Amino acid sequence: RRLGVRAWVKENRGSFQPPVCNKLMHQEQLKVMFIGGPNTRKDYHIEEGEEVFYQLEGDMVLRVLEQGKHRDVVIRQGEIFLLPARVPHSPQRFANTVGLVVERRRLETELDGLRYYVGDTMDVLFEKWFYCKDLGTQLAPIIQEFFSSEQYRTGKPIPDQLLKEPPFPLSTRSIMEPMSLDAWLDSHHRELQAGTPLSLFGDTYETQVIAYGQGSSEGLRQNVDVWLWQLEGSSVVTMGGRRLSLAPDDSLLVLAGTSYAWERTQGSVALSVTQDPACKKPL
Ligand SMILES: [Zn+2]
Repeated sequence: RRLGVRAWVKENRGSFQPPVCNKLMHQEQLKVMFIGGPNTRKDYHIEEGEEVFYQLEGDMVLRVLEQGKHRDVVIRQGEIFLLPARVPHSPQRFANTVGLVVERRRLETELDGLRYYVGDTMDVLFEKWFYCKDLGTQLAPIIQEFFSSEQYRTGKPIPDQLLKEPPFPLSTRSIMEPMSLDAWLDSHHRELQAGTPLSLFGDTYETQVIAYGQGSSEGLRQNVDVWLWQLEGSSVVTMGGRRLSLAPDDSLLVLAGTSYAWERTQGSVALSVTQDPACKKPL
């Protein structure tokens, strides 16, 4: 069950380049995916859940539509960033890079969208909305459809092929600045090692990425998955009658409906990643 993150990336190296630049490490309630390049594109993904971006190897550019403006969000190696719900985003990836993206299984009620815009404007050229189960797989025919369309050929939209309005309001939020994960962890070393687990992004998001130093934790049975990633030092997770030693860079997925006990050593640093749909933000 324990997976060394860079060891898993090495074993699956060939997956992080064209034609399919991604491989899911975990694919149940929590989608833990690793993506490579090159992949330069104009499609904008829209979803009701949030997306955690971390650059393991090399840099990437996340193009976003923020408060009526086009913005390029540069995410450098070692940087972490959280995208809120319903923000249109277009990830740009380069050769020999590896990024981690964390997203969640959609609720039966949630719709995903894919949009292409007219030139550099906010006018929609082409769009398709769908119920997402396996994103990359469902996106491929929509993209092929776009490249075969009158819309792509002419650069002009077909009004009858556009929705009157999106199925939900698009985000009105200001987009955060990506931050160095290591710099953030070192700056909060005193609070972390005093036994205070800390949320990287706070309570205004559904997602909870929490940093832990030395201490004890009890994981209760939840209807959501939890991904643990040991960054520095070691810890021990007691789960399903087994004691699993997490060495530096080891990760463990705690499946929904499983309880655990976590014992972290002095000077150790680890993360937990949770995207509980019950924590979805209103408005
Ligand atoms: Zn996305």
